[PDB]
Parts: sequence; structure tokens; C-alpha cells
Amino acid sequence: MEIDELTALGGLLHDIGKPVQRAGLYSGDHSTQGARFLRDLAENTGRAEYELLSLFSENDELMIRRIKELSPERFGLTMEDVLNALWIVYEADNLASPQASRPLYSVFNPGKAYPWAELDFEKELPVPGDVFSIRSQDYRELVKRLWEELSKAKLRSDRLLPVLEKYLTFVSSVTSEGNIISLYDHMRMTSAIALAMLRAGCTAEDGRCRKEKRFLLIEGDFSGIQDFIYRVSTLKYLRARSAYLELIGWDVVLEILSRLGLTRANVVFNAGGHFMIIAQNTPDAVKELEEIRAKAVEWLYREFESDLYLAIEWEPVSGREFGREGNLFAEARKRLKHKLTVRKLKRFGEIKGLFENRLVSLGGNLPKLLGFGRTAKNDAGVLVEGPFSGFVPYLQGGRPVGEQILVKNTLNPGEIPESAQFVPYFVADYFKKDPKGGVATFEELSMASTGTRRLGVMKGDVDRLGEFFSSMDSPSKLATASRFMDYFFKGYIGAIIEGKFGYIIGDVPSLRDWPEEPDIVVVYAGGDDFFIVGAWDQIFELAFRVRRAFNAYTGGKLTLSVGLGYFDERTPIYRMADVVSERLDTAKDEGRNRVFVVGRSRPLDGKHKLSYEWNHYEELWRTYAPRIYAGNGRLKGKLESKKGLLWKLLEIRELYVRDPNDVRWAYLTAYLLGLSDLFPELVGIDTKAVERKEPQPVYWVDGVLKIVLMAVR
Amino acid sequence: PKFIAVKLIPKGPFRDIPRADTLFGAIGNAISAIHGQSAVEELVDAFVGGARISSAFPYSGDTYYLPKPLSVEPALEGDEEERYTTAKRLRKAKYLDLKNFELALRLRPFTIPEEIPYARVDVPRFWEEIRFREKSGVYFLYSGPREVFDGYIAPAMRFLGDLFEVEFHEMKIDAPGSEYSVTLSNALPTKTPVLWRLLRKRMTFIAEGSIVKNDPGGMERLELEVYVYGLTFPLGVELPEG
Ligand code: NI
Repeated sequence: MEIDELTALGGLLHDIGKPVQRAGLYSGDHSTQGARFLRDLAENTGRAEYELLSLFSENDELMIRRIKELSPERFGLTMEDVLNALWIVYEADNLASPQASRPLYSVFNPGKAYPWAELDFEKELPVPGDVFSIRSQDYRELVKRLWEELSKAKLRSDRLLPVLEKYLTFVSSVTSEGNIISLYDHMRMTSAIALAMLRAGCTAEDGRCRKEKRFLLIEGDFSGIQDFIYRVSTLKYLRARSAYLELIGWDVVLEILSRLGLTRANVVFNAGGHFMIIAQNTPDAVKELEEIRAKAVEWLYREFESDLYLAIEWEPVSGREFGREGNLFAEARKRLKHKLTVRKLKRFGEIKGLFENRLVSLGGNLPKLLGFGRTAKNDAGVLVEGPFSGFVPYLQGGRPVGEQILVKNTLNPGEIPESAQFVPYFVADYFKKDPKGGVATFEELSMASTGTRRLGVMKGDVDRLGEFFSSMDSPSKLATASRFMDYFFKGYIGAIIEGKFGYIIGDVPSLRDWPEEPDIVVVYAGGDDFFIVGAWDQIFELAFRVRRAFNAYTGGKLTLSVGLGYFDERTPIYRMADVVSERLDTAKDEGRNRVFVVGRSRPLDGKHKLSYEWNHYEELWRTYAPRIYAGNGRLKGKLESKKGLLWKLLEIRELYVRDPNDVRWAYLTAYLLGLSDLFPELVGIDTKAVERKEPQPVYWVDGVLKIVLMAVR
Repeated sequence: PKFIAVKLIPKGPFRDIPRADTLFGAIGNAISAIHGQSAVEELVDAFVGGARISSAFPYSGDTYYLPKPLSVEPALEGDEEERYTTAKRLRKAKYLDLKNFELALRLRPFTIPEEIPYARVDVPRFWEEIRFREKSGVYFLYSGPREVFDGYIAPAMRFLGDLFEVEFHEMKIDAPGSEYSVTLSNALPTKTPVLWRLLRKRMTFIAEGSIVKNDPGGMERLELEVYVYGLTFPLGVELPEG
């Protein structure tokens, strides 16, 4: 052992006493009961170092003797070392931050809470709901799976996090009411803030490493992400660009971790081209961070010109500012945000030389691999390179190559060598496969569409998400919001598309029966910002599926805004992407919590919005679609041979667009269908809407009619 | 300062909004066609020697728009759910009217134009045009000696006219005195600027609205002898502390 790896595992297990107290195995306080769990475990399999980490649950008289009892020489550590390791890991538990049955209260809605289940994207969608007292039986079956895994885990931080995350994710760090923090997040945030103080040199302080600025909040944001993925010259290439921006991200994050002697626990989040890192305030660190920033900007300039940038700013920070007084955390993130917005306005300022087929094989080989190896640049089978290291693809049969192995879409290290740092990454990579093993193309997606052969393109966004993240008091709160947020897109969107959570979602606007292998292709999902393409009607339905599940998955306390477009299969990507992007921030602009559903004529009186409130559109599809649309591309038998009506209504509605105060439209509709009993809601003058200065029901019909007509051609 | 604004009343729909590097490029080609090199060398020397043209910007009736100076972006915070939304729509805003532009220079409170008089239709067969609202065209500014406007620019603009027509007027912009300035042309900088957005064309320009400390810009001559306009159109701007 070294003092570095010991303190990391220290902070990481300080509070593994909590899952065993509530199971009732060793009937002491969690401090005591967590020590008997590890010392117990050490004895079994006979791994001496667990008995050394057992001290972290517990006038220092007995402690120095209980450490002296244990051979610090047997490992490579001093006694006066392990005393700092304990006080550091003690203080960090303060910095990170009742009944033995209270469940985890959802960060989205602290009024709801998660049913005790373990993290599995395949099985079910976590929905904050009704508080169920957690049995001591359940904790005992958890602790037994926890026991068996830590038995086989290789006692590096990299193998330990994946089992702590698997099991202790849906568990209240503290069992008071309205407690937001997941156990695993509070564990990793201490394992981070502890390791930070160690490298910061400071020791035997009991408030030097608390009121002195011995921390760095690091934040890297990519700018030009869309300019780099879109704006090309095909679909295979476009996902290939998304994937590749993921690897460049890790390669800079992993380098910063490597070169500061930190661990993956120090990565607060890393998704949507945004990463945050907690680290030391030593002069060596700031030197190393400028070196990494500098070398990484240049590599980005030579390979992509100014197309894609990386703004890495950091702020020095005291322990105080890791939580609440008088909010200091969200205040200090706010001064880092500022530093970033200036740097993004100084693109490649870090380059004074400024003012004077692999990705084709990364789109074709895509459906057989488990991850990538992070070796040197000059290495055999290196498929693509980042700003620091070469990435060799890792095939099912293949042998993992490199210092770090990025594994995709498992927390289970599987068959890789003991000496390989394990870095799990998830990504919403759903795609329709063709009769050829390759992913579906824009014509293939456009051809499986009900009625008119157009390609659906949908672009989404989580509403006021920067506000939400800025509301978190503590790193452990922020860790949980970010982790759960990212997991909805990277974990659950894969499922929603397959058809899972049919109950929780329910009735949504749809034109065909959901397919078993949906004609959808995720381009880039992940935290907040997603972009999906496929058969236009499947993309139209997916839009509401994603919005419902997201409403469920959250407290119904967070909203989407989605921009939808249906284009000709032979449309250039940047143009399609340019349009929905425009339709999307129309949705955000007309208040939020809305979907832009189709192109729409409207009076420009500043009173008529193009987007729909989601429930408003959902209520409209319920009312009108069943009266005119038979399902699966056919029209209601009654209108079959009276279809011309639906155009004559659209024609009628247009005479309302011309003058919204003229009543003539209600004259006309009554003659037009005089069967009469269809569309009662539009023949009359709504005086409620005249009061509320809202539009007339006629103004909204197009958003349902035009879709039906698209599906019946 | 006070400027002569060459208004391009559009007899038909445009293909682009022409920034200063291509306005100058067309003015040069027109002078080459009418007069030839002898004048182009004196057209360059007039610019090197002090004269400037801004990029092209939208107008609407008696409303002239200008590029939002990037100096306002870091100073925005200078309600919770009212600060988020508007502050993003200010960060998104590309153009301001002259009133709000003159306020933006002095980091005073200012509002955004709700309606923009041009619209990027992309017609399929595909390319795109720009459809101008009524009495709505594009202008660009010219600072420098009168003898050189009557001489070189006005005849070149008239000659270029013969897709649009050309009228022009005086035009004042109240800009505070400052060490820092906003370019109203895309520029090729000589110092490293203050705040900026890069612009790729092959040359890296600094965008209309970037911030400079006494950077004249500069022109570049090359053989394919054609000159490329990268001069600054500087207007006094106030900065926050940052
Ligand atoms: Ni504790």
C-alpha cells in the first residue's frame, strides 16, 4: 500500500457501516458496525489491507494502539501517516455532506422517494414515488451481494467504485426525511475531497484545510460541439463524430486524473462535453493543468482548425465553500462559469501561432466491440488518437491493450488484466441495424415511415437545467443530480425506444403500432442535449414517450423542450439540424415545457405561439385523432371518401390566420360539414378564449390534422 | 463618431450578408473593371492610410442594426428565473438597434430586437437566399476622406448596383472614449485581441463585434496581385473588470 491509494479507499468506505447497521448484523452504531464488517471481510479471502481500512468507520489513545496493533511496515506506510489518513478522511465526510428504514428521497422531487432496487438500465425505470419503509431483510440480502463482490474486487479505487455504485446507489446516505444524496455519491465525493487534501500536503489540522483555499474546482467545456458533429462535407459518419468527441473528452479527463495522482471518484460528472474535477491547490497542480490545457488546445487546432475548442478554467476554493453558510458552493461554481464564458470568448488564445477512413472504420466495426484501450499514440492497431494517447478498439475475442481500458455500458470489469485501470462509460447508442450488419441510413429510416416517406429529426433539451444544478448545496448533492440526470439519457433512452415502461408512459400520440425493432437512430444523447433521427412517425411518437418517461423519471418537477422536423430523405444534415435547432429554441422562447410539432401558419399579433404545451398537444391528439384516424396508416372508414374535408378545415383555419378577430370562420365550418357531429369544438366562438385573450380552438387543429394527413398518403 | 452609410436598397433577393472582406473584394473588382490597377493601388493606400468600411448589417425603414459588442457577454449580471432566460437570449442576440448598441458600448441596461428584417430561406432543387422585409435592405459604413468616397467607393457601389440600388446618408454613433474598441468589420488582428469569436474562410478572421486594444487590423497581399481586407472599424467600448 501507499498513503495515496489508502486515503482514497479510506474516504470510499468511511460510511460502508450504514448498510450493515440497518440490516442489523453486528448491533453497534454504524461507526463500530462498519469496522467489524471490513475486519470480518479482511479475515475472509485473507486480504490484510481491509483490516487496515476498517479503522475509517471509527483523545486518540486507543486509535494509535489499534494502528500500532496493525503492522504499518507490512504495507509500506508510517503510523504518523495513517493518523493523517484518518483525520483527512474524517474532515472530508463533513465537507462532502432518522430511522433505519427511510428510503432515498429523489433529488428531482424530495417529496417522492425510490423503491429499494439496484441500478440496472435493462430492468426498470426508476420513478420517484410513494415512501416505502425499507425492510432490514432487504439490507441483509444487499450486504450479502456487497460482501461477495468486495470478496473478488481487486482493491484498487477503479474496481471498488463499480460495486459501491451497483449496490449502494439507491440508498439514503442519511435516513432523515427529504434526504436527496445517494450513498455511493457521498462515498465518492469524500474519496475525492479526502485525496484532494492529501495531495494538497496539509495534515494534523483539527481548520487549515477548511478555511484556507487548498482545493481546485476544475471545469472543462467543449465549444463548437455541433459545428464539429453536424456541418459535414451521412449518418454512419455523424455518430462516428459523436463517439470520437466522447474519447477526446476522457483522454483529457483521464490525463488530468493520471498527472495529478487523483482517481475517477474526483470526476464529479463528465457528459454532454462538460466535465468537473475536484483536486489540490498545489503550485505543481496549476503548472500541470496549464500544460494539459495548452497541449490539448493545440492538438485540437492542428486536427480540426477552430471548429472544436476546449475551455478549461479552474478556481481555487476553501473547504467552507464546499457547502452552506449564512450558499457558497453554487456561488463558487458561478465564478468558474464566468471564467469559462471569458475563455470561450478567447478561442485558441492559447495558440500565439494563430494571428500570423479511421472514423469510416469507427462506423463499420461499431457493432462487435466492448470498449477501447488507452495506450501510447505510436502503438499497433491504434484506430484513432486524442490529444494525449492512442485508442485501440477492444473486441469480444480480443485482448485489452493499455494503461486504462474504457469499457462501454457495464460496471462489470469482465475479462481484462488485473493491472488495467477500469474506466466504465455509458452512451445511448440505439440504432436500427440494416439487413447488412451496418447501422441504418437516412433513406432506410425514411422508408419505414407510415404514409409520406420523410425522415423525422428531433432535437431536445432539459429546461433550466443550469438553474437546477446551481440549486445543489453540496458536492454530494451535485454528484447525485448530475449522475441521475445523465443516467436517464445514457441508460434509459435506449430502453424507451425499445418500448419498455409502456405502463409508466401509457397513451401517447402515435400513428402505427410500436415496432419490435424501431426505425430510430440516436445521434448524440447524454446530459440535457439529445438529437435523434428515424422514420418521421416513429420520431413523432418517440418525442412524447421520452417526455412522459422523463416526467415519471423526475418528480414531474423538470420539463423538456423538443423541436421536431420531417424532411426529404435526401436533405443535407446541417440544414435539418439547423431547422429543428431553430424550432427547439422557439419551444424554449414561448415559455418552456413545450414541443414544436410541425410547421404552422399563424397570425403575427404576438398572441399565437407555434409550439404546444405538451399536455395541451397530448389533450388535443386524444380529442381529435380517434375521430378521423383509424390507425396503422389508414383513415376512419367514415372519412375514407370524405378526406377532402380535412383540407377544407385547414383551408377554413387559414381564413382565421388572416384575421383572428373576424368571426366568419364559425359561419363557414357549420356549412362545410353540414356529418355535423364531427368537430363540434370548432363550429362555435369560444368566449373563454376572448376573455383570456387566448387563440380560438381552430388555431390548434393543424398540429393534429397535418400529421394525420402525412400518415394517410 | 459620424459616418457615411452606403444603403443597399435591394432590387431582388440576396445570396448572403456580405462582411467587409468581400464588400472590399467587390469594390476592388469593380474599380479594376472600370479604371484598373492604378486606382486599386490608391484604393488600398487610402485604406492603409486611414479609411475604413464596416461589414454589411440589416436595416428596416429608419431602423439601422449593428453587431452586439461581445464585451456585454461576460458583464450580463452587472429574479432567478428572469436572469436565466433573458441572459441566454442576450448571449444568443447577434444584432442590436442603434439606441441599444450605443447603450451596449457603455455597459448600460439594453433590450434586444424582437423582429429581424431578413430571413434565411433555403430553396431546394440546394442553396439559400435572404428575403428583405419592406423598405428593409442592408447598409455598410465608410469612415475616411470625402475625396476618396466620391472618387473610388461611390462609383464602385453605383457600378456594382446597375441586384440592388444605392442611396447614402450621414449617421452618428455615440461611442464612449475608451482604450478598447469594437470592430464593425471582420478583421485580421496584429496584437492578440481582448474578446472575440473566430471566423473561418483560407484565413482566420475575428468576427464583427470582437474587442481590440488599438489593433488597426491589416491587409494581406498574395499571388494566385489581390489584397484581402482585414482592417478594424473601431468604435469606443467600455469593459467590465474581468
Ligand atoms: Ni459516519
